[PDB]
Amino acid sequence: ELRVGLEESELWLRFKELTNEMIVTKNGRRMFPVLKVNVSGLDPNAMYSFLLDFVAADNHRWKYVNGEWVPGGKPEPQAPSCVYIHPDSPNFGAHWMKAPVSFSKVKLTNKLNGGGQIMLNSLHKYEPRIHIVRVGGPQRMITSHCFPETQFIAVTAYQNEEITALKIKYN
Ligand SMILES: CNC(=O)c1cccc2cc[nH]c12
Repeated sequence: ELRVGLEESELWLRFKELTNEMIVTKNGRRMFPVLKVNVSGLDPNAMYSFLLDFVAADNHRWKYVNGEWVPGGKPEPQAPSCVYIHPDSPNFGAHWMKAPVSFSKVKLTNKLNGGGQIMLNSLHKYEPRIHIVRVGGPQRMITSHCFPETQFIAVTAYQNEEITALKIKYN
């Protein structure tokens, strides 16, 4: 089997416990913490592209009320984010397996934007997800992995100061 783990899941779990928030901006704000993925069971000599995207974990708009997050009362079906291609893509099994795969450069925006940046729906909750796409071979293949530990709400500003505190402590 191809095996796909989360690096620094303990760091991530400290945020999940509080309800994680990622800042989103006109031009795009990078993520903290950064999604880092351990990957074994690739073909060292095969070709893979690493895709990242962001599934609306539910169909609700969220709001900060009496110091806690709660869902609105009007679900819209959510489209998944556009895909961000890891820049080491495409690359050999052995590249992706030799060190953790960092998506340190992904930028999250809330605006109708040019390129690079991934536009998210403000105040919706997102599950990060990666697609390992085997390329070059005669048969294209996809393996997808979601990361519950890395769930967050897209915010223009931090609401829970406890999150802000953690973001500065571990940055
Ligand atoms: C119903 N609308 C949407 O699903 C939507 C809106 C704005 C940004 C994103 C990113 C992914 N989906 C989005």
